[PDB]
Amino acid sequence: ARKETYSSYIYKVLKQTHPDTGISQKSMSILNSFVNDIFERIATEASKLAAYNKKSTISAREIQTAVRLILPGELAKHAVSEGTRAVTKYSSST
DNA sequence: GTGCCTGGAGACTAGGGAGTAATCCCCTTGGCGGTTAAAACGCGGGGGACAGCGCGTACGTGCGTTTAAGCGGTGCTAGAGCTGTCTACGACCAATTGAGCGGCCTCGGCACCGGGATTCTCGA
Repeated sequence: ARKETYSSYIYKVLKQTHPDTGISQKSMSILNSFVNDIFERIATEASKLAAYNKKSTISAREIQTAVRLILPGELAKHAVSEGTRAVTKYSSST
C-alpha cells in the first residue's frame, strides 16, 4: 500500500538546482496538494477546451492553449518553451 | 543503507480521428450621403467637499484575581480498512419509430387613418 506523491522528484529537482538547501514535510505536503491542484486545473480546462473544439482527444495543442489561459504570459511562454523542449527530447525514441 | 512488490515500458493487430481537395456562401469589412441626436466649448454659481474647533468618552494601559485551561498518561470506546463471495448491472450493435428542426402560412393588439356628433362663425 502507498499514496502517490512527488516528494522524491521535488527533492531531486531541488538538490539539482541547489544541493545545499532542505525542506520540511509540511511544506512538502503543501506543494504536493499544490501540484495535484494545478494538475486538476489544467486537466479540467483541457477537457473543457477539447469538448468545445468538437474533438474528443487530448493532444498537446489543447494543453498549450490551456496553459496560455490560466498561467500568466511570461510563465505561459516559458511553459511552451519547456513543453517543446520535452516533446523534442522525448521524440528521440532510440 | 537495504529491500521486495508492481506499476511502467513496449511491440503487434484492429479500428476510429486528422487535414488536405472542394465548393457553397453568408457574413463581413470598406466606403458615400444625410440628418440628427449626441458630444464638446464655455460661463455663472451654489451646493457640496474640506479645514478646524468643542468635547467627552472610551478605549490605550496597568493592576488584583480567578478561570478555565494546557501539557502529559492511559484505559474506554467505538469508528475506519481488506480480503472473500456472491449478486446485480449498465453497456453493444441492430430493426423500428419519433419528435423536434427547415421553412412555410395565419392571427392580433398597436399605431395610424377617416366618419358621427358636437362646437364655433358666419350667413340667411
